[PDB]
Amino acid sequence: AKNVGILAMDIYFPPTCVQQEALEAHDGASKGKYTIGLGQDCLAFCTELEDVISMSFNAVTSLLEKYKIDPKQIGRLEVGSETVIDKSKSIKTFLMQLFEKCGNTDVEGVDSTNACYGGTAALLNCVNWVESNSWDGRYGLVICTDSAVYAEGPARPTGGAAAIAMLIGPDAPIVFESKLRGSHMAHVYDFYKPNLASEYPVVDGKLSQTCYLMALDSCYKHLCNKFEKLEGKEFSINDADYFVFHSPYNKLVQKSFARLLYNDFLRNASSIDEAAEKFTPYSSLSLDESYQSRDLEKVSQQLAKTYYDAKVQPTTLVPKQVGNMYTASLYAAFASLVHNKHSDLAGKRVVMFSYGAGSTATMFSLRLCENQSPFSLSNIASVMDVGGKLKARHEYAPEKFVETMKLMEHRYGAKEFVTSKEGILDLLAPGTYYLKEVDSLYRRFYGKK
Amino acid sequence: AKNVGILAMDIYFPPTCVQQEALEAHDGASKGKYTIGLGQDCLAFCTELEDVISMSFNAVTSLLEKYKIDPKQIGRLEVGSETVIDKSKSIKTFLMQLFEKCGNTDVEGVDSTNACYGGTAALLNCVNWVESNSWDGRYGLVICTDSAVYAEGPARPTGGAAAIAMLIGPDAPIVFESKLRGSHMAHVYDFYKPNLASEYPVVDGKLSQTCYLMALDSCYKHLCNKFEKLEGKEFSINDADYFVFHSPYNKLVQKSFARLLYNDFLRNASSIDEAAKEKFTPYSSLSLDESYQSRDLEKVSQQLAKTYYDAKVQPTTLVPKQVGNMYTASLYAAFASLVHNKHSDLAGKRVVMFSYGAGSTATMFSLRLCENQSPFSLSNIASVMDVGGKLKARHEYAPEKFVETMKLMEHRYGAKEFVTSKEGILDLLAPGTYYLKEVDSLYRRFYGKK
Ligand SMILES: CC(=O)SCCNC(=O)CCNC(=O)[C@H](O)C(C)(C)COP(=O)(O)OP(=O)(O)OC[C@H]1O[C@@H](n2cnc3c(N)ncnc32)[C@H](O)[C@@H]1OP(=O)(O)O
Ligand SMILES: CC(=O)SCCNC(=O)CCNC(=O)[C@H](O)C(C)(C)COP(=O)(O)OP(=O)(O)OC[C@H]1O[C@@H](n2cnc3c(N)ncnc32)[C@H](O)[C@@H]1OP(=O)(O)O
Repeated sequence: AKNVGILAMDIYFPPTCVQQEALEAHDGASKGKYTIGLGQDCLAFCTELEDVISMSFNAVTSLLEKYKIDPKQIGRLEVGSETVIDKSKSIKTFLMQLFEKCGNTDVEGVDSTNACYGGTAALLNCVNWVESNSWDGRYGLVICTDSAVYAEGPARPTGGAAAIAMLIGPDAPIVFESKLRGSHMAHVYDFYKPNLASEYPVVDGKLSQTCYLMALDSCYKHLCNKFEKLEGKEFSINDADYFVFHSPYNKLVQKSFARLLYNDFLRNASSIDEAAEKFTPYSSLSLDESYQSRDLEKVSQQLAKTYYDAKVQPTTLVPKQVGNMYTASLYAAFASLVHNKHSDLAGKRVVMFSYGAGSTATMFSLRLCENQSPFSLSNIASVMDVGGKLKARHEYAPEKFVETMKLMEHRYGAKEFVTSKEGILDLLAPGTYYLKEVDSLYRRFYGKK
Repeated sequence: AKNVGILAMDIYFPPTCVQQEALEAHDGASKGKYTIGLGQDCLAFCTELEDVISMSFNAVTSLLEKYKIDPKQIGRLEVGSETVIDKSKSIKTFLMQLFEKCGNTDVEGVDSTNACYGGTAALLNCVNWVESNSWDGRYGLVICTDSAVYAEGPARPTGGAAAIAMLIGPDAPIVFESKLRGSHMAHVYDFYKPNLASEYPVVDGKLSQTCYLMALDSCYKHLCNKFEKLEGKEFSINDADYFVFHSPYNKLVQKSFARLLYNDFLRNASSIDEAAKEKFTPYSSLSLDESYQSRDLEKVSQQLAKTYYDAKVQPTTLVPKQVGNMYTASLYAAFASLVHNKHSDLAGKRVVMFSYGAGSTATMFSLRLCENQSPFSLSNIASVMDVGGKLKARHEYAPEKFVETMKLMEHRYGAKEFVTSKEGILDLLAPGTYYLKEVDSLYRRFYGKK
């Protein structure tokens, strides 16, 4: 029951994508408004053949296959998502047909839901299960699957789609520092899906950031106060090697980390260099006014950029090339950190921030240990093969991407149809699950390969 | 963290209800088809003023006040439900407005969802938190809230509504027998909500039985197989004092337990006398697929289980027979009925619990009851819950006002920008209850209190 945490990961995202310069040109945006403004390069999206069930299958099987895992030492399977296929029958039950011919039905877990936080909540539920009296020696399995889609408004470029599987068990290369974490949650209306027919949420763009910031502050503060009662020291951005955040878009991750450096100034931490009086015009602000001062954002970005290149920039590859993955975004960003720093990460500490509108948030700490294959940081980066998957995409022209998104609107919550395999089944990878049909009774049937 | 389990409970259901006798006559049903056929006596339902948020508020507040517990000793809050108000913003966040006047925002937990099982999943998640390295000494709090509503068909009589709150912490009167449990989960289309506009579920004939049986079988089997590796002996009907079931309607609880006695016959348990081994054996030539469909083996099973049923489950039936189907809260209103009817008894006993959600998800787990010190004692819980006084405080609807309300709820489901009609209905609410005032142009919801 020791040092339980992530033993394995694998990632799946649709190979169908659009590129953002191409989408700046298509819509009416100044050049750089997506590439530099939002910090995004490529937008992955589900075609009519893929969904959160489909992507879940690809991520689950590929973790069990490549890590050579017996489906029968899965004691708990939990799914984090915000895409509603059915309002009563969970994604977890759909996933159970991977374990049907395996005889394994004594598995715990269901869906956890609140915006982009359910995946993290499931991960936390799962670790606490392994350290539970109810444990049975078997592996936990966590799924993060989402398709981020918006109306043709200014939020459509911030879309995405992906699925991530994580095997939870003891003596992990990725251990949880169980007590070093902090949560913040309130009742706020910054982003939510109240229109049950529509796959599109109402977004209160202003307040999305404002709420995200208040939570990131309170989470950091609570975390620092638990570091203080455990190891006697104050916590600072220099007491961690890498910071990885929920990544709805890149410019929000920039500001979020720069905001962590601002929080160090109001407590005068060892992380604030003396050349870094550049802040001091803003110490007359209350914390309510701090959130809205567009220069304090703009100032914090200036001295944190060198820190950002060292402690955040490796966490950016897949979010910058897939888009917003909701519950899975934070863990694709961590997957980017594994792929580009697997050879170094032994012994390091990585702090993780998860956010979901509503709102729910938690900042928690991982310390990485070197371990032994197949559950080793070096083998995870190999199995994820992030480089080859990014290398295996197909871009849509910006006008056919818009045509796909209008087909998805009519297929959402839709009855009685067969999916159109014309030409598209060709571009997904050999072995992937995909949606074949949904019958007159909304039942869904999937194929493979 | 030690002897962790349920420390406190409180239950809320709407005071507006229908009696099923009155509704047999109204719906044009055979006499007895609801009271005896389904075993139900009274059906509670939400008016335009109440919903799962409202009911959650009532259950949470009433638990913290009546047990005098500080909101800043809540470390984790989880909600189990299947009523979708919003597809992204959880019920859990709505509950956080009870904690803002406290500054306590360092609470873990979100919504857990799968049919009538999400509440059990939350309870289990919460138990595993107190025993986790991540624990912080504070109480866990679990909510089960649902409004069970159907279109006007043969399932409308099986409606219900309630919310239940449970305080999780160590050294409890209701301890969890952590390793004595069994789960079963599969991909079935027996009951599900695929039409996102309607709050009504699709049901595929009697597939729940076929599924409910396979799950109740597999779960009981797995639990028995863990009893032998724990305590050497086989498990039987007699190695527990009370059996509590997911209670969508009463007649399913009868068969569910009667079906457990059949599973004891097929395992030669110490609970099967020769009068029962006789009556069962004409039926052991059946495959387990055919057993599911034998309308004769059922009724034989209910006959040989009647005295066991009268002793080990009938007290677990009070609230469900007088409220209706409460989905995620169904199992725990039944357990609340057991505490209310035998708090003077429940010290030392073993109580086995069965939970099901279509989809499907299932777990049978065991609780041992300890007499402990007030306020966290079985006798004070039954006092605080006061289910008897809550039931005496109902207001009965005539069967056509219940039907008029239920098509009004269809007009408010997923609807925006309206104000609710409090006149005459708010009269019926107890002093203290939360209620919905309006939903504005942005679907935002606003609640009031008496
Ligand atoms: C849990 C979560 O938080 S994820 C789910 C909630 N969040 C979401 O869904 C994303 C919401 N969708 C959105 O589109 C975002 O709200 C927004 C902010 C991009 C709204 O879209 P816009 O109308 O374009 O907003 P805005 O005008 O502020 O543009 C954003 C950025 O691009 C910059 N920008 C604008 N045009 C350009 C340009 N040609 N070149 C470079 N940068 C530009 C702006 O300076 C701004 O950056 P800044 O904050 O550093 O000043
Ligand atoms: C959803 C879950 O998680 S678990 C499954 C629970 N299902 C639900 O919640 C949704 C389904 N809702 C329903 O109401 C179900 O469809 C039903 C079966 C209860 C109702 O459909 P009906 O056609 O009215 O049921 P049916 O005709 O089989 O009669 C029900 C019982 O009452 C008996 N009955 C019929 N008429 C009478 C009468 N006058 N007097 C006494 N008993 C009668 C029947 O013999 C039968 O008893 P039995 O099951 O012991 O053999």
